[PDB]
Amino acid sequence: MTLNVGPQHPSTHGVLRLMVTLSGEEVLEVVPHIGYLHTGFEKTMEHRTYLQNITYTPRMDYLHSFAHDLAYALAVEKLLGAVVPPRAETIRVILNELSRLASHLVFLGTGLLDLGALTPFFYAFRERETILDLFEWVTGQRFHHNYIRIGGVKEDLPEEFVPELKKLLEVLPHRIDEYEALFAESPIFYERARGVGVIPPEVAIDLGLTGGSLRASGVNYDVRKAYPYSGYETYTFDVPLGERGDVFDRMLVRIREMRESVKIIKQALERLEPGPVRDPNPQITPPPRHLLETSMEAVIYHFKHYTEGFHPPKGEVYVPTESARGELGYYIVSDGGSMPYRVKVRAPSFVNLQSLPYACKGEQVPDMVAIIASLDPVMGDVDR
Amino acid sequence: MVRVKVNDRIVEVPPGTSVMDAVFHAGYDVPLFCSEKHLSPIGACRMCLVRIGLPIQWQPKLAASCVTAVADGMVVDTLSDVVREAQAGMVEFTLLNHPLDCPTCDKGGACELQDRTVEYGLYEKYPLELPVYTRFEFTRRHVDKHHPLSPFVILDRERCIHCKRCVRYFEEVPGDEVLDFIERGVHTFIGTMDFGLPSGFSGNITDICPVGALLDLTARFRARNWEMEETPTTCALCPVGCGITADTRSGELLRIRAREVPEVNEIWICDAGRFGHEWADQNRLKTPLVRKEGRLVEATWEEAFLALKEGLKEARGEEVGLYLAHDATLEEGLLASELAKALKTPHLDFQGRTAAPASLFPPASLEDLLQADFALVLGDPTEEAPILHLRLSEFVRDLKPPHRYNHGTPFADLQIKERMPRRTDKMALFAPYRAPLMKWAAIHEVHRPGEEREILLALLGDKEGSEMVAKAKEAWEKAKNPVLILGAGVLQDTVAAERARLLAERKGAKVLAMTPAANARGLEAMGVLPGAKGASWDEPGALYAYYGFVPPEEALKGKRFVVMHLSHLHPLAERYAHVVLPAPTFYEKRGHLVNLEGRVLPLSPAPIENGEAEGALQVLALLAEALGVRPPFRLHLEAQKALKARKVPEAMGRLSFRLKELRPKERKGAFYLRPTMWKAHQAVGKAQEAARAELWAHPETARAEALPEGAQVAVETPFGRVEARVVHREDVPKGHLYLSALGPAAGLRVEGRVLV
Amino acid sequence: ACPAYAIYVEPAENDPENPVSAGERYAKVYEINMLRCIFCGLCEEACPTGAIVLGYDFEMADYEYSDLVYGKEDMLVDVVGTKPQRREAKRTGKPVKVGYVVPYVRPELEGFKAPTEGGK
Amino acid sequence: ASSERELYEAWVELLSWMREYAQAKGVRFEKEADFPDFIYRMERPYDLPTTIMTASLSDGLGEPFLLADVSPRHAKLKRIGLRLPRAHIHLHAHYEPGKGLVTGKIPLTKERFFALADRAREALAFA
Amino acid sequence: MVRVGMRAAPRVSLEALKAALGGLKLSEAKVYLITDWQDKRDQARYALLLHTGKKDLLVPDAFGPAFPGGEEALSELVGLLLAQGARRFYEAVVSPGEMTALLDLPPEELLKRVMAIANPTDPGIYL
Amino acid sequence: REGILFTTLEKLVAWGRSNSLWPATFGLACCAIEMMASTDARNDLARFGASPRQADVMIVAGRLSKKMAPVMRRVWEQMPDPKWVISMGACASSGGMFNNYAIVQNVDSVVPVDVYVPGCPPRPEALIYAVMQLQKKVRGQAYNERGERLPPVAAWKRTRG
Amino acid sequence: MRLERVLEEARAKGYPIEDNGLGNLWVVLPRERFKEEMAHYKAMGFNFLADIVGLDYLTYPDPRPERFAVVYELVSLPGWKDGDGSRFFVRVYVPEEDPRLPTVTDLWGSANFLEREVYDLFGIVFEGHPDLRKILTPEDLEGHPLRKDYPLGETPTLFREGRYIIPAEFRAALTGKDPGLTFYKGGSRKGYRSLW
Ligand code: SF4
Ligand code: SF4
Ligand code: SF4
Ligand code: SF4
Ligand code: SF4
Ligand code: FES
Repeated sequence: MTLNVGPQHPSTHGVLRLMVTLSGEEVLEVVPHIGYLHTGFEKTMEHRTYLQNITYTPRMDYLHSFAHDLAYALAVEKLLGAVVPPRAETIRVILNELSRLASHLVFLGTGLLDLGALTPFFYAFRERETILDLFEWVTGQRFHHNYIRIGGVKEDLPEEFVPELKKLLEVLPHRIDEYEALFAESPIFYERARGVGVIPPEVAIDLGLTGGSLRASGVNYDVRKAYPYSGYETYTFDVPLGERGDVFDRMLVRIREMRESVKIIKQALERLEPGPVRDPNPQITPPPRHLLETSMEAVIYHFKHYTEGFHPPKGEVYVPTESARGELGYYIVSDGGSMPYRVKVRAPSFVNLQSLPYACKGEQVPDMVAIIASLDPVMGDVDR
Repeated sequence: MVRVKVNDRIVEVPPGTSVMDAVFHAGYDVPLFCSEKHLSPIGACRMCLVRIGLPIQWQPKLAASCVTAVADGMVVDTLSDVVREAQAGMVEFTLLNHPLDCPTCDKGGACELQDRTVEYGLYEKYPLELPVYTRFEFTRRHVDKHHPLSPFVILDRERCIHCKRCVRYFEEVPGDEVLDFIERGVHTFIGTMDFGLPSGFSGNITDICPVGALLDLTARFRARNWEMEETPTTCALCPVGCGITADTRSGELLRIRAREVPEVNEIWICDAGRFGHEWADQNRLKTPLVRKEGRLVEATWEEAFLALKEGLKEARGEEVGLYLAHDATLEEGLLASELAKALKTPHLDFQGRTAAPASLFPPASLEDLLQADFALVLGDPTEEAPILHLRLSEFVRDLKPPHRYNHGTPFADLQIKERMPRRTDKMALFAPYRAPLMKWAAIHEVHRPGEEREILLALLGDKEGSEMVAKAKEAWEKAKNPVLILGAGVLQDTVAAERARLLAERKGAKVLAMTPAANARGLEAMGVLPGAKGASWDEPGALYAYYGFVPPEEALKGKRFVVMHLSHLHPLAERYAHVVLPAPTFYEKRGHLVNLEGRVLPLSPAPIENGEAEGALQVLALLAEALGVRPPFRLHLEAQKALKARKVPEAMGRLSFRLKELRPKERKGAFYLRPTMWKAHQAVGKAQEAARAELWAHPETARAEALPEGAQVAVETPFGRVEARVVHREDVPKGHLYLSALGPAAGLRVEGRVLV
Repeated sequence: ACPAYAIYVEPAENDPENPVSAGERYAKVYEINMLRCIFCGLCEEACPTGAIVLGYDFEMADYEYSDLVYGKEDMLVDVVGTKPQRREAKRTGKPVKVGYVVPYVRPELEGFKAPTEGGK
Repeated sequence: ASSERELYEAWVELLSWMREYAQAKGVRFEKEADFPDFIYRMERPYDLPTTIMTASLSDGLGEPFLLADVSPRHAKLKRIGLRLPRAHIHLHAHYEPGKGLVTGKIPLTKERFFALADRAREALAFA
Repeated sequence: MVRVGMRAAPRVSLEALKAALGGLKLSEAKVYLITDWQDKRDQARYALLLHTGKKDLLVPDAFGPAFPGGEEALSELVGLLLAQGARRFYEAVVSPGEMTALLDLPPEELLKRVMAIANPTDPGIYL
Repeated sequence: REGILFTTLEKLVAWGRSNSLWPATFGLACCAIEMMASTDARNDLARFGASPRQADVMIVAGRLSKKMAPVMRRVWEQMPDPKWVISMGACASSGGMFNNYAIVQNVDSVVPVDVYVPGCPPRPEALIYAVMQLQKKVRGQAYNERGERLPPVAAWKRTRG
Repeated sequence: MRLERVLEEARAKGYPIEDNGLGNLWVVLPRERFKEEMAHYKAMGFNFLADIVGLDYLTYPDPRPERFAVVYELVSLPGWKDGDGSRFFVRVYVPEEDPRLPTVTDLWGSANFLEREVYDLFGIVFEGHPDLRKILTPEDLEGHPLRKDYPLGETPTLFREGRYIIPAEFRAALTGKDPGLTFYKGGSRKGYRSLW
């Protein structure tokens, strides 16, 4: 029976196509087939200003978008040698981690539904709604928020964001525990997930499975730790880990990651005092809007910046970052033009997938669904 | 070559080099306002300032790299902290009094100020200090704004940075000081007491201005610089075929600009070329018409092909006339030629065909006219072949083609000094009136129509000319390598043309032949001229005809079947024509032309709104079906195969083609048609008044025919009836009437009358 | 500024007698293809006069593609509604109620009237 | 001081006078420029009595014979000036409180201005 | 690549196309309909490029309701592609200005541009 | 019989359908996750089927890749007949911000669109507006800007084939 | 420490070394030594194969040795047996008229999909691969999309009355080989970098 699990049906999530080579109730090998979401950013973006690209960055991993935003912003800033303000950096860690909580909330919502049953999608959705309301409050958008800038960030935080982040930072510890309460003591799930989904660290390394589905099999590698960037270097930081990589452990690890993320939120929230928000170098940052009515240089630079944009030095650059899906980063070749010569995006979700024909090899069929949800893909990242 | 080192790199570079050019030649850069390609550098805006060494021995004060000569083994510094600081400084001085118009400015995306400011400006002082754009916190210079200088040109005195580029240009290149600065200090400004902006070259200053002070009124407030689809093409309005750029956005022609092509036109266009674009996107015919009930009806291409099969069903193949446009593509000329080979016919011709083929004479290159020892001129360069005026302005000042750098043409040519002295002894000019250029012609003479032939005879030496013509003879004698320039009167009269051909053959001397037809020499070269029987473009000879222009009414009158392929709709056709069809302008065409210098030029198509228009290639191909013949060409590419087989060179290649045959025609002197720059089909919009017809007569004979100084007189020519303001001129020969030949009908002598 | 190239502006010259904007220049056409539009607000952010500023309406779902390319006169501060909303409210004659409320409107939107909070 | 405000009000005043001389003689007046600090003022507040920075009187040919301007709301050493094109003629109006609008120590009345404008038209104006 | 037909003349073009296809089986061919303007099919014009895979064929913009009796011609065109077993229909959107220039380009270039821009489409909309 | 030909009966069934409008979601990109919000608030809709067979309304939510088009084609064809198509977001409706080789520049190419819903992503409540549209559209209560009343089902208008 | 042992090895064998002061480091091996040297690289202790990034330099303002160039990213995981944290790029240039290159599939199974992508988007064929099938671009897509000679494939954005925009004719932004809209570009617009 080479069973053909289709592109979008039946609930093989996110438009993947799977040729499950399978006789009986097991799984021989799944021959994965992708490419159904291929939008072609790496080409499109060669045709957009470095500013213009910041609208295309959130759009690939749309769950943890700000990791895209962060990675790209950073690689460019590096390449043009820009200096990001501390409060902007702090906000960027807050947003990154908040967007992470959003993404994770989604991952376990879908996971619990995928095999097993319906109810807990909703509570995760409630907390996610409080997070999305936070994002709307600060960026005016739910996601794909055009906020981060090569200098820094688009504008400052409104009065109302701080109070609301606390509210969710208050319920979440009790809240994350409630999700945990159901799961860690897994009723059926234990006899459903504990055995399934085999991950040898050596093959994870051989096939290159980086993304936090790696630490669930007992390899300790986090980009916020191993290659620190935005001042994660300076936080009280716990990295959850798994024993032997199954479905269950992956699944709980990310839940621990949620309270630790919340602890980073609280921690960063503590260290935040008033100041400016983006690198004032006019080559890098469009002028203050108020003096467009006074200065010649202002107007010239405004016009120029928003039409042509800016030209970074000839050079190639890359910086690594941590998403809720793993190693993410932008490989930016600039030719000294207003638009990048080329942007190849290192897609965590793309390399992470070489280990599914491995992962679900010999597993069950009902489980072959669960074992997919447990690997947490996002296809925008994959196809791309 | 002189050995120079700029920053980290070394360059070979010829001795008279501008330091600026040696800079850019090394692949570096430096702010540039006052200096301009083909203009005298004068360290004026003082932007180009760099450092120079001469042994490590640095000079005390900075060299303007634009006005500094280069010396052997010289060093040039452009990136030093102190240099960049100084550059930023001059930029700040320039920005000091400026208006604040970028969003609302037509100079939009491409402003030498905007770009230089964003390149070199705000030097890095030493952290995330909060810095200031602007130091000066006082009131700016405020003057007159948005002031029309001419129907074609608008002036903002606030934007002007007082580089010298426009005034400099006016004195040096066209030679009409219709522009200069007024007061002094910071109060200085551009104005004119010659109000019209008289020169027919006035619009180039719009291109030159590093800022938006001088802008192009015909294209004011249309789209922003980036927003246009820009179609590089060549201008088919006359035989010199300047490079242009046809800006169109959403199907309509916004703006024509100069395309630099140093071999022929340099960085310059003529006013008629550039502002005379009003009509091409304006009022034009978008469907085929047929005659049904004594009148015309809008029809399918199909129904008109039925009509076309029908009208030619009864027709024998030698009764058909084949007639093309003065601007017809080499592909169109060639396919028409091959189809009339196939379909045996004695009469095919083109609109500006001259009694004597421009092929009689060896084509001369422009730079040949730079190198020549003498220039003998008969005809008017300004009106017949307009930018020739400007190359003769180079010729006269002894200028010669520059050494070619890595950034190409030099930015500050050390060779052009400001306010240059002009030789009057290098050329002799003979025109039917006192020509504009007669200023620079020591040997110069106002003759009358059809008198060319006798000057030319005098030059051959078969008789004795006036004081002037003997001086001219003698100077062309002593001329070691002269060029002979010949107009309509020369080329439109067999004998004159032959004497030219003769004189210019005897002394090995090339010719620049100004045809009333643009693609004349190439269309000749594709073999489109009348045959034995000989109905010519203006002759009512054929029984059935195809016409790519609008003929004398005396030609149409009589014919059995007539089919016209136009762009706009003519009144002369709805009373005489059986089938009309849409054609693209040259702006929107694709195909080749041959220069009066023998060079082949590309027409790319502009995304103008053609409607359902089609190139003549397709039309001819389709007209051959109703007649039985299957055509060799259909499309542009196959046309390229057959052209290439026909051995027409690569574009920018010269095509060598001589010819020894004349078709003479008597010329009936009552009225002369003054060859004019402005073309008849161009009088729309602001080109409305400028392309007006004129009738010139000597005030005495004017008085005799009762013709007052301001009057719009009705005139009839065999070429149709035209109204013309009446201008009195004392350099015009008595007893003649010059009527503006706003077509390629120029230089013809005709019967006619001033109707009342 | 537009990454989706969704904004078409045909420009124009102010009439001295009866002016439109504060310069010598104003916008003869302003079209935005909502279907092309990605909603960055890079347009607003690029805008020098604080002319173009994204609003509050979301009830713009409509049946026809070309009904979705909004013009200037559908976007001015005085207008209350989206296209299908307003069109329903005319074909009904029952006034528009937007399905939203805000604590207040931004300083940049000044003049834009909305249902707010308990400010009303 | 708040002399600034009375200055802008007086500037409006001078503009009014220009408009009048314009209609009177059947010779063109032109509003040349508005305030960047109004145009490019976005949400930012604007209290000034008009939004107009630069104006002129042009002849038949549109070449101005008289020019007049006031400082932007935000500039140091605020003045209102007059200039006669081509004639090298520059005048500086201040405002002394209680007295009125003055050029240095000399009062600038409407009349003085009308005379200056007529001399201007008759001399300088081409048509 | 071959080029047949002429711009804006529906019935002649249809008759010629019918002539040129023959007994060719189209099961592995790809059919590209080149048009300007996504939304309005009512005033649309259509050109067609057929990539058979063993050779290519161009028709200019002679099809659609834009020209008289043109709609019935486009409809019968698509019907006829469908009968020979053509399945894969694509829609390509060009600027009106492009349409003339596009078909005057050399075969290879025009074909790569067309395959790059073309959108998979239901054959039914042209019926 | 398609819901038609008694003034009482057709209106009755037409409400039946409009209020019953049974979305069959066809998720693509981020737009699909923006419809998973819509699932929460919902109240004629959000029971699925999910299986195409069982549903009238097809919701195209996300960028539709060119390689993905023939698939969505059959899913639409493999729906029962009285069926409607909602097009969600810029990528679907027009080509969106990705104007290129990869993506269908209007989904209306492959499936007959009933209702379009702009935004990137559109707020969920806009999609409610669109299903109220389509609700009230199949009631035959819907008009365009030209003055015309709109048909209950588009794809009662394409030629199948 | 494992990185030092790589650079020290490359200097002796005449392998050129690229460095930007941003903290990114390359090592370019010739085609010959590539397969074996990199085998030695996994053998050198390199756990993880991060990337295969294909580059088409056709439109890059300066020339490079060959048109296409591929970069592999080799690492040794820091939380493993004895992980340095040593990560680095290995670049290999590839001829235009010869899109060959050995897979490291034997070595890393990471090499499996990534090398396939680089095959799909650029014409580059990877030797010894278990399966080189087209990955991303539509089945019937002809050619290789992300290489510069291949059209981005834009469609006009559409407005009301005959009004269109052609993005590529609308673009304000300039590329590296773009002149700009004045006579030339100098300064910041020929490339800029702030100094920290
Ligand atoms: S001249 Fe140049 S700098 Fe001045 S307003 Fe115009 S575009 Fe701006
Ligand atoms: S008007 Fe323009 S070209 Fe003439 S001097 Fe002023 S800035 Fe130079
Ligand atoms: S000189 Fe002749 S070819 Fe040049 S722009 Fe003028 S009319 Fe055209
Ligand atoms: S929000 Fe503005 S800049 Fe962004 S896509 Fe829409 S119109 Fe363009
Ligand atoms: S319209 Fe925006 S939110 Fe929807 S799929 Fe496209 S990028 Fe994602
Ligand atoms: S001083 Fe003007 S460029 Fe040399």
